[PDB]
Amino acid sequence: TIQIEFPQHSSSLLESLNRHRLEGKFCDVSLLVQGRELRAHKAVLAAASPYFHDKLLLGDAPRLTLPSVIEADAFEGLLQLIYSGRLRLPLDALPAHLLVASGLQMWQVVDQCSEILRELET
Amino acid sequence: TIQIEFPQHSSSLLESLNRHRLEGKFCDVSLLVQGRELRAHKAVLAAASPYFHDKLLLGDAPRLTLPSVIEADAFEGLLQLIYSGRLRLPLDALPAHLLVASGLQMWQVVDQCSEILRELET
Amino acid sequence: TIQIEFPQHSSSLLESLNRHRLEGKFCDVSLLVQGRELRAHKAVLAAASPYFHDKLLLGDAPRLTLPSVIEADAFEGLLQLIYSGRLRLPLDALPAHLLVASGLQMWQVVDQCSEILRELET
Amino acid sequence: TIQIEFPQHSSSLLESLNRHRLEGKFCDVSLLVQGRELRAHKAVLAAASPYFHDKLLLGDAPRLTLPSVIEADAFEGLLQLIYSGRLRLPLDALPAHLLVASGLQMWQVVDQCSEILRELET
Amino acid sequence: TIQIEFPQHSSSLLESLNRHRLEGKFCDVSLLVQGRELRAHKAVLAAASPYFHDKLLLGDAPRLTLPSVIEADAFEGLLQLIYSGRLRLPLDALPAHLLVASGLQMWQVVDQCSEILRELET
Amino acid sequence: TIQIEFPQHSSSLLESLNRHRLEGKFCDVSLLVQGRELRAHKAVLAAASPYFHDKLLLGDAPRLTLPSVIEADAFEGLLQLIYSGRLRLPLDALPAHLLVASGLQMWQVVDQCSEILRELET
Amino acid sequence: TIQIEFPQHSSSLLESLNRHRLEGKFCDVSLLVQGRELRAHKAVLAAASPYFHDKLLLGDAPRLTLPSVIEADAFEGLLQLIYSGRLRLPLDALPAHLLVASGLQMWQVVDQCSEILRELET
Amino acid sequence: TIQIEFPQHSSSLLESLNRHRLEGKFCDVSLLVQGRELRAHKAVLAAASPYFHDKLLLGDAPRLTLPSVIEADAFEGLLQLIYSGRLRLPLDALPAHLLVASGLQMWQVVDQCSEILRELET
Amino acid sequence: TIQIEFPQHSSSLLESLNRHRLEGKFCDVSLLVQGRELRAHKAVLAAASPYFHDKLLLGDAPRLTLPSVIEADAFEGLLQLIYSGRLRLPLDALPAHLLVASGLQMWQVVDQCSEILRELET
Amino acid sequence: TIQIEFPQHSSSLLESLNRHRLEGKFCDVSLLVQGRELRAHKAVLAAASPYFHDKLLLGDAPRLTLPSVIEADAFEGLLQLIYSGRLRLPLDALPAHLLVASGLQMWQVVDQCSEILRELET
Amino acid sequence: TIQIEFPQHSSSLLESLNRHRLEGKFCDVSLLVQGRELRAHKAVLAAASPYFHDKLLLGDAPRLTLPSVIEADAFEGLLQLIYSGRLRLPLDALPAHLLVASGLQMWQVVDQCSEILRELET
Amino acid sequence: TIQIEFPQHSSSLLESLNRHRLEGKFCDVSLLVQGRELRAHKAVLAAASPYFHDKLLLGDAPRLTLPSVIEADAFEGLLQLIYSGRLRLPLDALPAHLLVASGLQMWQVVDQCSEILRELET
Amino acid sequence: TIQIEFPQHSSSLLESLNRHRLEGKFCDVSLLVQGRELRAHKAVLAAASPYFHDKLLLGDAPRLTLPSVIEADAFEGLLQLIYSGRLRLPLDALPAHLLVASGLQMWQVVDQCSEILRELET
Amino acid sequence: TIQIEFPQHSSSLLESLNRHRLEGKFCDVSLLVQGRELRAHKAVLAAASPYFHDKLLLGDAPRLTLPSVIEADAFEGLLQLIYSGRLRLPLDALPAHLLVASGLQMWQVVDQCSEILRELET
Repeated sequence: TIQIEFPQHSSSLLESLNRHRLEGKFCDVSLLVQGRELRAHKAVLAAASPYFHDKLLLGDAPRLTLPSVIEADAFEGLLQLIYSGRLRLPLDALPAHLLVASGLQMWQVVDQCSEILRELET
Repeated sequence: TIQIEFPQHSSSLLESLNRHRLEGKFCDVSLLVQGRELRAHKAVLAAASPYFHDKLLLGDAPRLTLPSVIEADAFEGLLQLIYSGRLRLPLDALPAHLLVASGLQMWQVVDQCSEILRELET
Repeated sequence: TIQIEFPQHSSSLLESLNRHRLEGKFCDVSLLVQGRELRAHKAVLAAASPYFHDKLLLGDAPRLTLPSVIEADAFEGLLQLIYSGRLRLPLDALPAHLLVASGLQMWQVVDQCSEILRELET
Repeated sequence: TIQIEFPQHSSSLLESLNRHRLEGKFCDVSLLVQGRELRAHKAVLAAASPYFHDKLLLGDAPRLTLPSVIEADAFEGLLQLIYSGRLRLPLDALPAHLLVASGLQMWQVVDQCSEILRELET
Repeated sequence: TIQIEFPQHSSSLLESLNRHRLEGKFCDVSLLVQGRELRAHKAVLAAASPYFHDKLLLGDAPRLTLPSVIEADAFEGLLQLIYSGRLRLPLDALPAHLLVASGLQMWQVVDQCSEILRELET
Repeated sequence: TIQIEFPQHSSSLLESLNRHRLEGKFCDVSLLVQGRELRAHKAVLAAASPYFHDKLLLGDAPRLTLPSVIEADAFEGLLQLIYSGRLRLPLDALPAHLLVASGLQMWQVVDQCSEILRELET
Repeated sequence: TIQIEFPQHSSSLLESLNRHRLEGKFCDVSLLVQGRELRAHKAVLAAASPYFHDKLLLGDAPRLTLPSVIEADAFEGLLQLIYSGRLRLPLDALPAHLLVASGLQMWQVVDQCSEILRELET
Repeated sequence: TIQIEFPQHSSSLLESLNRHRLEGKFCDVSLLVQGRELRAHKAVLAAASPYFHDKLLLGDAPRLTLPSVIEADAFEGLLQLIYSGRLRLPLDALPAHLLVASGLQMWQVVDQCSEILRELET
Repeated sequence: TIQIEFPQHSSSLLESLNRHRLEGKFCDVSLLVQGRELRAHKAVLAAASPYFHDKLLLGDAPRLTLPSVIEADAFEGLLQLIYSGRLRLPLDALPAHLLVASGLQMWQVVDQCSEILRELET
Repeated sequence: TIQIEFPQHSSSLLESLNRHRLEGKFCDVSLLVQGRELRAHKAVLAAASPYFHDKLLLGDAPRLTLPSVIEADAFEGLLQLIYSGRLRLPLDALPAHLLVASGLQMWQVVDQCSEILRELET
Repeated sequence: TIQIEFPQHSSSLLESLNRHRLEGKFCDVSLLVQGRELRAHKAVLAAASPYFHDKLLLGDAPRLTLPSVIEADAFEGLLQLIYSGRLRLPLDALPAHLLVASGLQMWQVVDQCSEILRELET
Repeated sequence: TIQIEFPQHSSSLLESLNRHRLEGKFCDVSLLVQGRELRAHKAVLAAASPYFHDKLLLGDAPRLTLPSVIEADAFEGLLQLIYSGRLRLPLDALPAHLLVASGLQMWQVVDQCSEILRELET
Repeated sequence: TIQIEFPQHSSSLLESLNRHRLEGKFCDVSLLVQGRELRAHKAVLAAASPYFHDKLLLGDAPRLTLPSVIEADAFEGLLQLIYSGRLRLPLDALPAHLLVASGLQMWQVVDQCSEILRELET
Repeated sequence: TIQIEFPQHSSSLLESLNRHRLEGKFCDVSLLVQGRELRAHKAVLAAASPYFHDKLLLGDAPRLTLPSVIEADAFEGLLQLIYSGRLRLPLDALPAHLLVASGLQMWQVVDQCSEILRELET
């Protein structure tokens, strides 16, 4: 019996996924955030975000309008993180991003961001 | 046709429910937060919190263990707010509560807390 | 310390709960009135009616059949009031409803209905 | 600017994806292979296999019947690899799996399998 | 009404066209395989291979560079088969050729080659 | 050594090509016959007709207008024969079709048609 | 400025050419038609017939064997027409000549012959 | 018996021949005149000029160099006349052209040119 | 070895030949020019004129009738030149003589005559 | 009045004649000398030799066989002189050559040769 | 039948004729040779010498002057031979005499003399 | 000193002379005998007969008519004898011939004929 | 005018002449015939025979010796005839006499003698 | 024996004699008569006249001078008679002639003349 592992398979898959998202390829849902329309694929969002998970499980709408409180720019940063595992932002935007991240129930990211804010205050 | 309105009907009912929860009466769910057990009623929590609502809609467990990141004290303050509409806390504790509130999708409360924090910064 | 109040939180919550009851969501008790089955939530009924309160405290049955003397129409009107705060009925049906209200120990409602009946008599 | 990386994020997401495939949640395509019906999600298949990518891009059918030459068992093993990054199989089944893998255009895997077969030959 | 059929019409057309290719006449696409350039006609390749058909439908490039994993000798033998219906190769090269055929989705040929390999093993 | 032959393979490929011509897919030339525009594939026409063969060999025009003397209906019958090997026509139209065939240098068909006309005379 | 025109220059030149033909002078190509060998000049044939034009442009053979279907006598009549502009033939031989004319792509002549046949029919 | 005449057949044919000469198509002889090389077709020249007839009959050279006394410009004018039946030249160049015409033994043209020169003198 | 030269041998021989011609001795050809009969020797004419060489190689006729366009007097002057190397003529007859000279292809004489005409024009 | 002289005209004509001889062109008499047959032109011989002049005037035979006493080599040298004006020979052969010259009545040549013999004697 | 022959008849005739010539009787031609006048009979001279024969056949002059190169003494010796068949001369004069004989074409004697000269050189 | 004699020189000369007479060449006298005109050479006749010598000395007439008594046939026999040395005649004509011979003073011939006649008489 | 004729004058004169001859009177010539000397008168002989006349005009010799063939007796008989006009001879001597008469040119006598011999033969 | 007579022999001989005398041929004597010189032959005169006979036999002089009394004219007439036998004279001259006849002793003539004179006187 054989076991094969490709450590960078996942990273390549995520890069290609993000690329297609940018290319607008195979996107099946449109997200309206403060008037900004962003296309994405439902399965990845549901698998990545428990909020989106339940959202999809309960409602099969091709378009989802997010709460007005959710900032479009912060949402774009978290979407980039979702499709890259990386987040670059200005310091002053950390709270807003953090806030939205909490709304998406991303507790590992919330933990790290809270740790970073605490480190900054100290 | 006659019209009757009870402005304090809702407040009286909420107070009754709150006191019931306090005494442990008819509580049907137990919430574990960092080792702290807090009893509450599933219907009230689902009706008040979309997060709680979908969670219940998806899982009918008498006991729910919250993410370790959720602090017991902030959660207890938010629960008393849920069952009273009022929140009293120290200034320095405003962030933590806010974090938890965002996880529970209380967008009016999140807005108010963010505005207050911004006012404090100024 | 900050204090936040949302005057319409309770009313919106009661509207949502009423819709759920109609939608049959999370309803945990079935009320049989003269052969007619009407679904409702045990917690709401106990909180609203001291009669139901004690009844549930003593008996945890998913189905409750009320005495045959209780008219179905009065019961649905009172249920609409309980889950909406509103009651619309024909004048001649006021006594029956009143009677049922007394059985539910709604003394504010019983008082107001008696006053209205007295006004009609005068 | 801060940079956060979660090496086990992709693995966890893949696990969740596989679990969903198993439980039939959010599956949007049914694949018929030698009379065997297997549910899966179109986006993951397109992102993982260039063959699937093209197939879906050209045809949005909820059901896809693969060529009869594709074995159901080999296809299910490769699907497990797709959703886990691991493949365990009997030695004698390696060619068939390999064959299907070539049809799925998994060239890294094809390279590794050819190397392993060569090692067996030596 | 009359019906005329020419059984060898198709074969004569395929031989003439194959020779034209060998003569480099009317070839409209150039295939780069491991540094080797091979001229061919887009219509015949698209009509014969679904893989090539799809690639053409998606991209009208006069030059197509094939994946490095595709071996030049197997590809030239398979090109000879496509343009002649005949394939002569050494026994030990059968897997590689087979492999390429799978990438080109020649499933009848893949079946026949797998059967031949199986008989050889016995 | 193995030999594989597919008697119905070339015919099927031709059928696919004809279907494409019908639906307008991959057609690269437009033929003007008495004001009627007809789409077709240059390679098929050159391979099938030596007249059209040299015509294309000498002139790479996307549009070719045939002499006005060429009848549209006769040309459509001959094109159907070219892409199907079958011709259905009224008896009285046999001369015109024959005429066009000579211009297209279809000498087998011309032979058969001359034999048939002679048979008709007898 | 002066303008000189010789209306019978062309006719006299054609006469000289035909004279050379009958004497076999300067003929550079030999045409085999049903076993009959006929000498002729390549340039005149190419200039007069598009078929011959292309044939010569493609193949510079001193001898060209025509298809067996082409009748020798009809071909000699058409060659005489080519070299004189006049054609005298028996009525019953008109079809064959016409046929050959179509093969030689003399479309004005084909038109005239079809008109004459129609006139005979009427 | 029928007789068909196409008065402009010859002129169109001559036009085609001249056009081919211009392009260099089917030209079989190269004429060197005072160091200037001009391609042309042997048959047309022999048929048009008795001098060319004789010269060709006596010598089968692909290249013919004319006497140095023959001016190149007059020769191209006479060649265009040969292939068109028309001659345009400056008045003062009329003698030179005439001279060359005599060498080519075109006595009708010589007669007309002498007559025109005489008319100019008068 | 000795070398003897007779510079006037050729001139004396020419004189003798011309005298013989005048006396009609050994004359073997009769030239008809516009009805005028002139006797001469074929060999001298062929050696002097390339046209005569050609004509004799092509035709052994004791009598040759030249084209009517050739004037008898110009021909007699040119014959005198041929048999003497000297030509005296009136100026106005130079073209006609010149014309005839061109027909006889005496290009040195043509050169000289063209030079004299050009000098006269200047 | 003009007079034209060509000093090398005679020499060029005689070279052309001799070349024709060497080429066997236009020779009209055959001379048999000691079994060797040599072709030549009657007019040239008559003009050059008085003996031959008379011979031809009297007998128009295409073949003349001279008495054997005439040496073939001497005759060939004298004929070369006739057609060139030059004679190269060995000293010891001078008498024989002289003899033949006398038979042909070449009195200038005989005189020169006798004078040369006298110089040799001195 | 009788046959009479007179072998010395001819010799008597010859001697008589020679005597006549000597006395100057019946001589009908006078020959001028280098200023020496010698009388002779035309018939004998024509019968004996081809040269003289032709000369007379063409010119009936009572006096013939020979070329100055012909020596008078050699001619008189040769004339004596002509009228006697015998020649006596000095050795050194043999060439000159030979020469004259050749001019008169007395082949037999000319040859005899060449043999004698050859004998002398040997 | 050498002496050359040619025994058949005289006979050859006489035969040639007789032949020349037959062809009528150089005959200078015409003899009229009984109305028959016969051409001959005066010199031969004068040289052979003394009577002829005399007649010539006395009269230089181109024509001589002999006395009628001389028969033409005998004269022809004697003339052939004169020019040949041979005589063929019928026996009975010997006297007549003899008679003429006597008139011509042929005393040797008369002697021979008389001897032959005497032999006949004996 | 008177005319006198004496028929016998001539005969008497001839008698006197003959007598003088017999007497040797006035004889001026001596004739030697076969050794026999006979005197006679030159004038008579010349006047009677033309041959005599001629010979005498040619030679004034007092003695003439005749050819040996002339018989003395025949000569004397003919001489007596000359001087008498009468001839008596033996028959057998008629030829000899005839012979001499012919040599002497006596043609009247020759005619008569030939007639007499012929009469004898008949 | 034969006898031949020629009656006109004498007359022909005498006419020839007379004619020769006129021509002065063979005349050997000159007669001087009164200054007139007349040539004649001695033999004829001696034979005809006895006077002349005597004159000659006695004197052999080439010239004879007659007596002066003899008239020249009469002598010439008598000489004509001697050579003709005829005499024509005027009547009055008859005596003189007679006288001369007497001197010549012509007694027959004298007799005849006397008879004629007597006839005249009578």
